[PDB]
Amino acid sequence: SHEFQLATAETWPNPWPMYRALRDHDPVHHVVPPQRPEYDYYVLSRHADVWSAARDHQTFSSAQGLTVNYGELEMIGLHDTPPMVMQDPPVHTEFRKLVSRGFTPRQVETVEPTVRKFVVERLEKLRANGGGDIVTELFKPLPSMVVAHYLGVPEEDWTQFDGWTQAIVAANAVGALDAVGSMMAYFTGLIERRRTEPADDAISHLVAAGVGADGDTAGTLSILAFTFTMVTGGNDTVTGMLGGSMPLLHRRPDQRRLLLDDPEGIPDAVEELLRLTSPVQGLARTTTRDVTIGDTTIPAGRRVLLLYGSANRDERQYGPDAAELDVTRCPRNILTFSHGAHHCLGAAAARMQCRVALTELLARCPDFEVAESRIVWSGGSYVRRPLSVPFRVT
Amino acid sequence: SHEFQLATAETWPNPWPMYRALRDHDPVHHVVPPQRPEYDYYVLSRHADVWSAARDHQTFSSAQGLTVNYGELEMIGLHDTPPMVMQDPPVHTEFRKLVSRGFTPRQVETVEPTVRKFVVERLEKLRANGGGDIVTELFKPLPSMVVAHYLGVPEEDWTQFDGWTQAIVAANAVGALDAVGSMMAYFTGLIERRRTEPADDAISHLVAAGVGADGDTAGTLSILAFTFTMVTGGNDTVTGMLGGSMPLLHRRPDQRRLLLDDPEGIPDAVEELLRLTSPVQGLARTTTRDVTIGDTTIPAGRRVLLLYGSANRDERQYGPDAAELDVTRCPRNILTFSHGAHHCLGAAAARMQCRVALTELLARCPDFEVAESRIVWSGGSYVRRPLSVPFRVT
Ligand code: HEM
Ligand code: HEM
Repeated sequence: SHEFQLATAETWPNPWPMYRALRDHDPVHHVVPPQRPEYDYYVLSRHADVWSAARDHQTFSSAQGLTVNYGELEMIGLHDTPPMVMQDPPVHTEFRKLVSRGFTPRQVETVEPTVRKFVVERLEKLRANGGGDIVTELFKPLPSMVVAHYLGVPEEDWTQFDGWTQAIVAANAVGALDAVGSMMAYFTGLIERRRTEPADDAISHLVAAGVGADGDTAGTLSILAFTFTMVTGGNDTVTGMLGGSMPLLHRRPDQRRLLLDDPEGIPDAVEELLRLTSPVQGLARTTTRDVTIGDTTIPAGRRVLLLYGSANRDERQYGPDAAELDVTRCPRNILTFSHGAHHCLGAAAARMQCRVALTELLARCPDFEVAESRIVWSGGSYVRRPLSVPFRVT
Repeated sequence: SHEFQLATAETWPNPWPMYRALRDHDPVHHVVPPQRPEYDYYVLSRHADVWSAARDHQTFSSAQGLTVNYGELEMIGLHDTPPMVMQDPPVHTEFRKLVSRGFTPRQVETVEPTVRKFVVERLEKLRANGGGDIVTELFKPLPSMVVAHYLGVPEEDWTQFDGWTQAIVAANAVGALDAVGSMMAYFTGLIERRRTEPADDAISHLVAAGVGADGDTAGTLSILAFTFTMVTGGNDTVTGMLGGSMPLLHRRPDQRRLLLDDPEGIPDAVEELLRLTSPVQGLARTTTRDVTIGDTTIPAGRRVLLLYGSANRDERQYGPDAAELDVTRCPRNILTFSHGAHHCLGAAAARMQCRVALTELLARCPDFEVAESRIVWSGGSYVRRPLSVPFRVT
């Protein structure tokens, strides 16, 4: 189909033709669901429009939620302590300033050796076995460890924390009461501990800055909400980047050759893989005013889907070859991590995971096979990530 | 309709004819959903069968959930720390023994004066106004205060705790992430405090008995799960009892007269109101073996709905007048609180709330009007409770 529809597990394999039809024939596309026309919304598919809209938080607000479902906030129960990703400036600004103290080059650097050691252990296990499911074995557990690091979870607690993570990621994707309860409970204790034993992580930084101090329960709640944002934001996305890169690399031995011969080209290659996988394929905003983009006026009060995945594939920005892998492309202004106020805090951490995984795949498992038709994609309309990528090595 | 269907807001007004058709023509009724026949289940509608099945936890297990939906436990996320209501003996037995220490006559007696003071304040406010919505004003907030008492929540925290309660009750009925997180967070702190400042409540008793002691995180989790059981079990049910009693009393001035002339008959009247309102109208079990009841064999591995609401209206147990209010009936072996291992821990607390509310309604607002067709019932197929009961007083 070339007709717009929110993605499902069955339609994630190849949304690209549908994106191209939108970019070419209806860049400001009005969706009116036949069964509930009251839930109409708009879709932005071009790079220029998505880039500008992401930046313009004034006009395009995050404060009513990030899906095209108008009942979202009440449906999930996120009105009273909205996560930072559903806050507009100025509310968003102070908390983002404080938490950013846990997202410096230091925090990416300190976990890199742990990432590499884990990637190596799992890839060697897969190699010895002639392959296996690289998602369950590596691409799923890896990002959970990195989120744990950023939350200052002691290494000894990583296995327990991963249990909760996986339940929440599954429930969030498209149902995790024990996990959401156990986690919010665990973090209550960790926050308390960080009052007297602060480290360099984001939770320690929030506590040290006085968030939740002197009976400010709302502050403590904001820290807890941040842990949920981290778990829901830093896991399935990374798995989508890592798993989604596999067929792209497999089908382009010329591109693998470039990186085998020049491993120093791997950071640039990571940008290209991020552009093409765009794990967050789209997120919504709500218009605060009527806004005209080209020949269409979007009314105030409607949801607008920013199709990062299409923006990243826009021939107007990247050329007629936008749909193809070119590891030397050095794409700029990618929308994989959005743009503006909410630009992904974990961008450096995601880039580091991609770099280490790609480096070790080429070094340890260079003769590998992926069957694209055997990939199983997760349900859910916003994030594109595989549940399984069968993987064979010789 | 007289054809079996799970109840909705629209069908809660009058399920009784449908129950009677089941009792008379298909007491062991096989439901095969046309759209998903793989989700077939059975319904028990007679008192004798429901009484025996509730008692026989061996044959009729709670461990797979309490609804007729086979995916229930994973859908809600309650596998890893199953609540006590979804535990079978022997697992269920120790925890129930420990927590029962917080459900003695002492705990009902200590909160009664607070209940009465609140009922009085709200009824006087309604009287002064010539009526209003007795659900929002009284029948909703009251049971939340009583659950707070049983959880050892300090009175100063009751307003905050009610906020979370209402979100969870709405989400549980048929979506409360901030509430479920804030509550599980709050209780983590309260449990910690009870380690050194124990009171006579159920949480204090669990902590004093060593549940969660010495790094036993699973124990602490069980206490947290119990708070959720309490919030989901002790609120909408009581509101259903109180609100559901209103039309029954209104339409029977002879029955009100009996209690105006003999207020000492009110405890017995409460049993009759519990029988007719049966707020938990049904809950499911799973068969562990093939079981024959009359001419029908229920296979092992299927859900069986125990229709407490029909059992309570069974002419075979209560007589041809089973459908009618008789405050002097003194019904015995009611199934309002089930029967056997899981018999409602809050039965005494529910009975006390009914008694106080009924006593004060007759004393303060005896000339009152309820329009049954104006009552709005909550969605959800298991608990029958109004969201609104318009109420007028002269
Ligand atoms: C390839 C992997 C990732 C992708 C594609 C991705 C994508 C995004 C996007 C698109 C946003 C902005 C959302 C919007 O437009 O409304 C965002 C925000 C965010 N991301 Fe990521 N993310 C990734 C990995 C991570 C990781 C690993 C972490 C944590 C270590 C993380 C933490 C966050 C946080 C905390 C925000 C909220 C920032 C704010 O609202 O100010 N992300 N991410
Ligand atoms: C009219 C009001 C109430 C009704 C109709 C009701 C009904 C029930 C029923 C039918 C069960 C057994 C569930 C099953 O068959 O699987 C139960 C269990 C339970 N109820 Fe209630 N309940 C009411 C009020 C309360 C209150 C006020 C509290 C707390 C103060 C409470 C706490 C509990 C608990 C903790 C259990 C679990 C017992 C166990 O599984 O061992 N209930 N209730």
